[PDB]
Amino acid sequence: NQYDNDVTVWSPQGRIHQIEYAMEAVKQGSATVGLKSKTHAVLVALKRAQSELAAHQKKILHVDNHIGISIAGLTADARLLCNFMRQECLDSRFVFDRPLPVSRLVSLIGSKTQIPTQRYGRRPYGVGLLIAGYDDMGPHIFQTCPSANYFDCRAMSIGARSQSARTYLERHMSEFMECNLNELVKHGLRALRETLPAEQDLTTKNVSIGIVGKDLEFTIYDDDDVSPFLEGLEERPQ
Amino acid sequence: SIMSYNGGAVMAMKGKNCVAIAADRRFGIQAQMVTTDFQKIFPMGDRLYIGLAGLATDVQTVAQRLKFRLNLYELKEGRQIKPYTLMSMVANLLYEKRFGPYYTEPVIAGLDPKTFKPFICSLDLIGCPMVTDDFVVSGTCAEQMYGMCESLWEPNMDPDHLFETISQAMLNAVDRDAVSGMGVIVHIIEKDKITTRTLKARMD
Amino acid sequence: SYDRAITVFSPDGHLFQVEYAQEAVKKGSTAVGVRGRDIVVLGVEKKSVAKLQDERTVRKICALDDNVCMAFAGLTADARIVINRARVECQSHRLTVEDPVTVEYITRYIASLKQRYTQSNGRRPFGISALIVGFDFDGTPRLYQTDPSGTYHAWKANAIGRGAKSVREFLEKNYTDEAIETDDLTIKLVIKALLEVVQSGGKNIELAVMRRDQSLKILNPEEIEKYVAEIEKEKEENE
Amino acid sequence: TGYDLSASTFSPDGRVFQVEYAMKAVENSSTAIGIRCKDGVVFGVEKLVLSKLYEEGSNKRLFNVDRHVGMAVAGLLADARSLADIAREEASNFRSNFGYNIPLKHLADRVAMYVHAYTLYSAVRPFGCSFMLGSYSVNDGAQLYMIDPSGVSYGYWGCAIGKARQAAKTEIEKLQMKEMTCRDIVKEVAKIIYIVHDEVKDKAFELELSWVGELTNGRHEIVPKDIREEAEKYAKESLK
Amino acid sequence: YDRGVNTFSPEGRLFQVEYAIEAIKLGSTAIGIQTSEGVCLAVEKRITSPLMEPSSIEKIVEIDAHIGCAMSGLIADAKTLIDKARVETQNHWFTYNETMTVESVTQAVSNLALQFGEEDSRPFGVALLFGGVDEKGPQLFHMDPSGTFVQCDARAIGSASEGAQSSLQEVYHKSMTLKEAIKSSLIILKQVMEEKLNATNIELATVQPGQNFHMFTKEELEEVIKDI
Amino acid sequence: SRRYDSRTTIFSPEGRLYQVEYAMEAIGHAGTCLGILANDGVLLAAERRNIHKLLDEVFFSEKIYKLNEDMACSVAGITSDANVLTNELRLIAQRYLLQYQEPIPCEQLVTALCDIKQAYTQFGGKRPFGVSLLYIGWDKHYGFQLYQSDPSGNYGGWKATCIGNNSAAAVSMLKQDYKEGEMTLKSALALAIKVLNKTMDVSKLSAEKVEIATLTRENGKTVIRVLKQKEVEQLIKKHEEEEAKAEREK
Amino acid sequence: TTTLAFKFRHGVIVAADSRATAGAYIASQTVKKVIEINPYLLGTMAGGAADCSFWERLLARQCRIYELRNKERISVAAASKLLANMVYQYKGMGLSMGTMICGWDKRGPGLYYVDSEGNRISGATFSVGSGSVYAYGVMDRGYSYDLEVEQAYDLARRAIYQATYRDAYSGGAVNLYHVREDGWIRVSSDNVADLHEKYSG
Amino acid sequence: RFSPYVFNGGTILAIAGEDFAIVASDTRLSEGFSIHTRDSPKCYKLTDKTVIGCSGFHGDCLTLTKIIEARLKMYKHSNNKAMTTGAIAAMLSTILYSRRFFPYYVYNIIGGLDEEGKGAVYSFDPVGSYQRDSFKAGGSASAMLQPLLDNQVGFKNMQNVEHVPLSLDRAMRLVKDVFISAAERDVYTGDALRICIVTKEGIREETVSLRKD
Amino acid sequence: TQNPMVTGTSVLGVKFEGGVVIAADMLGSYGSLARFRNISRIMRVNNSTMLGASGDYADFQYLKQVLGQMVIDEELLGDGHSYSPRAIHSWLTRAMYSRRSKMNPLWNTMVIGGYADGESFLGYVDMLGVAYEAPSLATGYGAYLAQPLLREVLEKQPVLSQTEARDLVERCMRVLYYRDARSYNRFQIATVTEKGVEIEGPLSTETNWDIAHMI
Repeated sequence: NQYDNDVTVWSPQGRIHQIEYAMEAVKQGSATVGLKSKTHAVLVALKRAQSELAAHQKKILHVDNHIGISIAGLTADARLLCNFMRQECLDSRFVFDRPLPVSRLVSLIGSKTQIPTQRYGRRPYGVGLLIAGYDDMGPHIFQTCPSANYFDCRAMSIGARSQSARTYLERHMSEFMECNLNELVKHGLRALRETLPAEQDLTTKNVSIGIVGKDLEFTIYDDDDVSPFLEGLEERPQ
Repeated sequence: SIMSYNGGAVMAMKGKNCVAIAADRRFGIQAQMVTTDFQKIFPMGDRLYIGLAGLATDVQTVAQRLKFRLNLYELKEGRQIKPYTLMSMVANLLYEKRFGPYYTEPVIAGLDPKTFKPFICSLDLIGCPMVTDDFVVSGTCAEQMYGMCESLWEPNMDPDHLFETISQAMLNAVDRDAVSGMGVIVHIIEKDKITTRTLKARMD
Repeated sequence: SYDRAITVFSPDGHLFQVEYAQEAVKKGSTAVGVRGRDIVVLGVEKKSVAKLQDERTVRKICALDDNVCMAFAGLTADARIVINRARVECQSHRLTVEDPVTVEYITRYIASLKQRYTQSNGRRPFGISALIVGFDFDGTPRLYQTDPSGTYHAWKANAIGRGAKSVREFLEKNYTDEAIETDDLTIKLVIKALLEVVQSGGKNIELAVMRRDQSLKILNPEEIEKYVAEIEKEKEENE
Repeated sequence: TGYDLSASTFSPDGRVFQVEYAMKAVENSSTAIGIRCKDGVVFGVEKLVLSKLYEEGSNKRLFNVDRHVGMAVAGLLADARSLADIAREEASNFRSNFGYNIPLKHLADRVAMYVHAYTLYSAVRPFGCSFMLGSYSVNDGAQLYMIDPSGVSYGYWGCAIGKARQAAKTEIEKLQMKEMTCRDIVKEVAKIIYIVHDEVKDKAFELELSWVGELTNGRHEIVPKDIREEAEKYAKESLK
Repeated sequence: YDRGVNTFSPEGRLFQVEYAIEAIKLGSTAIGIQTSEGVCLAVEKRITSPLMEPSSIEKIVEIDAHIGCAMSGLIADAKTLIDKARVETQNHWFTYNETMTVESVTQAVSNLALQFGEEDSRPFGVALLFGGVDEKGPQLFHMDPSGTFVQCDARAIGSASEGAQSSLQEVYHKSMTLKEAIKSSLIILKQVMEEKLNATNIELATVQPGQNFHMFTKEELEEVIKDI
Repeated sequence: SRRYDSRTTIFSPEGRLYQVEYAMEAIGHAGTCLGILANDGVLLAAERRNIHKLLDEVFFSEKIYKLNEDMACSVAGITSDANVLTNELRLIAQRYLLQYQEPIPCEQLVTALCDIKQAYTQFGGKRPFGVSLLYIGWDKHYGFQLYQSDPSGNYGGWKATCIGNNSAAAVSMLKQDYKEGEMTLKSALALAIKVLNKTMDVSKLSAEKVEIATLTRENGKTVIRVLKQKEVEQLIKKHEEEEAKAEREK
Repeated sequence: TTTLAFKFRHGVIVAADSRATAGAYIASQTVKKVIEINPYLLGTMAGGAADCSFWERLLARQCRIYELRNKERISVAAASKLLANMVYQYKGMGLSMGTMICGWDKRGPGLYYVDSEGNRISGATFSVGSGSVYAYGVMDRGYSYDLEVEQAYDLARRAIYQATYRDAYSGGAVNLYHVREDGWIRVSSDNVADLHEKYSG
Repeated sequence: RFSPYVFNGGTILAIAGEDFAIVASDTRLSEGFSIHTRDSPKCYKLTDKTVIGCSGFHGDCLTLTKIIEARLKMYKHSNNKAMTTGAIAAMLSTILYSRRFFPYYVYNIIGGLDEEGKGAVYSFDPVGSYQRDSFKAGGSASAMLQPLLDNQVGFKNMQNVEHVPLSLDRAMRLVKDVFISAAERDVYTGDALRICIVTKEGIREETVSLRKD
Repeated sequence: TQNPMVTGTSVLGVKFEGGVVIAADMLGSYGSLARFRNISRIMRVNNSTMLGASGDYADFQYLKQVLGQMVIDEELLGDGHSYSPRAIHSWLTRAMYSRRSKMNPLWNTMVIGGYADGESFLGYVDMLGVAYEAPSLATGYGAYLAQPLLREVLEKQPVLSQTEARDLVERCMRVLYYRDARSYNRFQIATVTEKGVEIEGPLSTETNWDIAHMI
């Protein structure tokens, strides 16, 4: 246990336990699911409430006109990487007068989170970024980790009981290319409803959906314009 | 010039076993005197003085910076300072302000702290030392002071005629100068005592 | 450069070092102080002179300005840094806004200085607790106090040092406005309160008053004998 | 124990365990091999598909430092992208100051001193990466280098990094290496990957191949992979 | 007994910021309620001695002319956050000629809620309630030393924070009025404190769109006690 | 990185300091000094801790460090920890003279050192000074003055003092045989020979083991006097004569 | 450009013109030169328009923070001291600022005068501008400390009119403010062309 | 030596309507005695209700435009809303003063609707002062356009002339007439007249040709 | 740079149907001295964009060094992206403006021709950060001489073929050989298409001197 204190100290087995503890901090946040078609990229999030009178903590946040991210884990590491994220987008907008491609922006994040995972007295960033956007060659769904291993995926889910969320995806991943937005979105929120207890699903207070498209800027809906998407659903069987 | 802002004159002269130093008393701004008691000769230990001339700011400034370093030297060591040691000390202090220089020209006179051996030297405004055996002068009226001492100084002189030579050297040279005058004080020091006199000059 | 935190949180939810330095205040000598409506008073106790040595250097009551008076506890050296800092700030306030310094302003300067002196890294806290007494413009007499946490705090009567709660319990049953009526009765109030402190044989009591229109005037060691005489005369009427 | 905490303390027999721990952290990763023919260097990296886990083409461990210099990393992944950023940065300063392409002998030495520098202080940890360096030049030939986490850097004709290291290099020496052309070696490297790593450990695996040499005009690029497809066809002839 | 200030738990949470939430529990209680007509707010002073001057202990501190505050926890640690939040609203008006909104104040406050460290200290020990009226009507927010920022309809924190929140969910609805919410709050206060309710133990602060400031001089306080 | 720190800044769990109390007990060993004034003039008593017969003694000056033309000090503790302080305090007194062209009063010079000695106890974990020392001096405001110094940065005004642990019993003698303004400078000297006779356990008070330095006020010179070894011996024979005279009553 | 300010028994009267030029070209006729700082303080404009507009806006920032920390409005001598220290840091870099500070204080009326040259003086009457010298003569002939409210309005109103009639750079309209004990109050805003028909007969 | 400034030309016009705002500019970019191009508009749609014009040194015009476009996005990600018209004018004054001792050489006019649907025009100077006006004209031909709109829009120096509010269609032909007269006497006034009209429903653009000399 | 030592001269450029053609000569001059008779003043950026420049030549080798590195930096990523000709024109503008703001400019005048996505691009970059787009560009004395020839044809006929545009540049380069005092009869023509960037060799003009017999 004495070698499980600092980030610098290697293990005699060869596993730095501080990163392995930061993976547990991602699993405490609420679940969220992102996916993409050939022409669209939709990520759906789930909110929680601290109490009944308290409002629900928001998950999806706009970054640029095509890039928007989801969140899991801490909230200080959320806004600290968010301020770095908005900064880098408008810099290349100021310098090259073009939007950043999604892939090489995420490579800047893995370089950013690398230094506090190696030097002394610095925690890793407990964070669960799911990233969606357009470069010039279509939609992209990315996920990160506190170990800074970014993954070019097609559908993932991170947070609390995303174990069941992943299982729904591969038995419908072949359908996720030809279908358009009206059933692409409600394919995604059929995956959130198994990350839940069997008595509440989506009652217009805890779900948000962000869509980026070809002729579509990244748009976030919340609890009032989500209601057109929440119709046309079957209940959970038993 | 900047040297001719306040004016002044400092003369030192080596005798047989004693040394003498003298300066004027006038403090003024370019046409207008203010007072007749501006000190330009400062004691640095016993049987060893120093004189300063030029801009009156750097006269009062360097004489306090040199006194700052002198008391630290005489407390780290137990002895007093040798006259060669002070000349190297002043030449260091002027050369530090190599490009923002002090506008003054020091004159050092004194004896051996072991024997009766005298010592005279003068320095530039940036710190080039220059030792002689007869006399050193400094100030605005320099050329009048060279005409005196080249025609009046003798090698081996008792302290009486040394006083009479440096008196006639100052009273004839400073009265030829315009911006310097208003009295001359003369220090004549030797092995056993220090004699300080004030001369009767033209107060115009 | 010393990048190391000293004061962190405990598992029960407290700080170590703040509630760890207040015992050093509790091991200092006592000094009390009340306010009237015209004349404030404050008196230190436990002089404990060596009876053959100097005493003008062991002064525990000083002033920041011609309005504000000091009294503290704890250790000696930490007060000297705080006092000579606060003399600069109250004088630089007059270099700004031309008023004399209000007594509430200088207590916020000390408490904010002492708070960041615990918030920062590699820095021991102070171990003093000061009494700040002043009668500002409009002539309203008031007093404050500090704490090693850095909480400025206004009272009407204070007791610190070794035996603070006992003297505060003595003033707890002593809420009379009649004692704040006469000035010499208020001085006799403090002398009676400091008599409840350790031995207090008329020699270890150094009191000082301020009549709100004058600098601090220390009573001579003859009125201390005179006021202890009338306190003994007032105590003789118990029969 | 008691001496294995920092990277600045020696053991009472004369070594440093923090470097020793990070070496076998590289051992737990999958197999990446390398080999050179007489006019080129051929890279080969086994990549494991877990269940789906990515769009195919994600996070390929065959990096690209310079126009004529390539990587083949293994071990920890995030620090390997850090060393790629150091090596791209170092080759740019050689270009800017000296005006021509970086020799592979210097590029190995400048990186290995940088890897060495994190093994001396208690403030930072040693790297958990190991990799390869392949290049080709008509004035130099084909060179293949190798860097451990401790910082030892020298040459090979062939090497292997990963779990299968000693078991994977037994059949490398069985080949001929001098007389071969690298296009023959491209279908050779496919079977060494395909012989090792039975699917008892992991059912799904996938092969990358990088390739610099005389046919590629000195420039480094990936193989035509979906094109010509003679890796997997010739490798699955090892059925008996 | 000396571990890192910047180290995750083996379970996976944290070490020290978990203790910071425990430090709120030893502070006095406070109640703020957002109504559609305005924002009322309440606190207990916890008077120790009658020698102590009562008005020198404050909990409601103004930030701007239309934004109040409420603190519970370490006192002078909150005084650092108050002084910054006053300044950063003045940077907003003297660069934009508009008032900073109630949500966007706390965004600037909660940035250095978690910025403690060695280069570039300990985490803070106070929880805050921010009421105020802006273009979206009256608002009420709540923060913590862990930087977790959220909007609440009627949040109550302090030592008796658990029993306050349970009783408050019974008596709250969306269509409240102002004075109905004021006297309902002090009923919760006298249940959770130990001393008798008087003109010295508590204080209020009520901001309105009409009455644009919070304005609660004494002996209005005695007017409400005699009406309850 | 973190386990090698010594933590010489945290208070004690009793609620006091922890490292300064270890430092202040080093002063009581290895040195014994005192000073006494009651009228015009002031003395300082020293003691040779190492009195081996192969030393040079060619410094012709000792623990009495003449730091000014009006002041000097007597130090006891770690030996070369003083040489940092003596060179520093000598320059504080000299930069004052550069600023005002007036000699430094003896009070505020002591406050300048005690702010330096406190600054290592406040922050850093730097090892504090294991140095206590005395002060003698003349000024324009109070004349002859004595001051005790502490490693904690505390000081005070005194008229008879003590440093060594052997001199803790001298305080009991100094309460018994002190006066109020009758310091003829033989009565103050015969008292100092009487103190170091009983306190210093070296028998018969050899003249080489002790040292006396005085400061008398001249017309304007403030003569600092380090008296030689011959007149020490006749002062010892004077005190031995008074012991044989006073025992005639028994 | 012509401003003036004077204090008397019933507070302070501040008046100014409204013309801002550019060489020989007139930029505008409706420039509000009396910069309103607080409900209890007023500032003017002199020379550099953007220099006076910036630093007095920055001066209002410090006065608002001072009120929140001290629970008290700032004094008039305090605000003039803060402005003199900020402008002194840019001395010799070419700032044009000769404004005035007006307001009620606990010590009564308050009138100070701050330059970009570090000048900070109190006084009773002032006049700032290129046509300021035309305002000193007509005002000092008619000034008294014991004037009425309607009398002090017409003195300051014609004094601006006599300045703009002589000067070329001064003109436009005449703004007129009154500083009282509770706070300042706008009196009127008159055109010069309308005053010309009034003082013709 | 290297002089860092040069004059380019252009002329900007803005009119605050009752419920609209019209911003007009030419398209000539000249330097010295030569023509770089004949297609260079000075209109810039900042928001849906705000159009800025920038004249003077063209290198500072390209820089100052891109600074404002960043700070609009920095406002929105920090405040969840867009800036108003007066907030942009308050922000721009601090930006222009921020280089007080190495100034931009740029004349700025911001037109657009307020938060009540009325025309607001803010003029500027190269150091940072500003005010709200009904109509301003900036650029090289600024002196040939100010006194005419004083007669027409301002209704000054006319006896028994009523004060009718300027309609939209009457304001259109006022803009089209003044640039014809400006192109006759100014050498910097170019060919295409880009006219932007900001209403409560969007921004309309319109281009009218002038003489090509 | 305060004093340009070795300078270039006028650079021409004009769009056509599906490409941009840019020509410049091959002379570096030191004052009136034609010192370096054989240098290249056109840099071939990677596949779709292209750069020529005037002004100081030592500053041109500096920007040749920097832009050459940045193109390699994106190709090593290999993500399937590239710099558009507009992005390089946007990058190079900020490079000039930041350089002149420190009172230490780069004495150049640069012309960027590009063809991407079926769109011909032609951009101008000044030393003072002045930048725009035009269907025909000219630097130096070519803006006084060849620029009236360019705008006359383009205002008559807006579009041009490749052979019409290539012949029209050779006429303008002929005129610049007569009237410019610091020109040279050896130039090279560079042309972008959808097929890539191609640079022609050291071409020359054919002068006419029949008016010399007329006294």
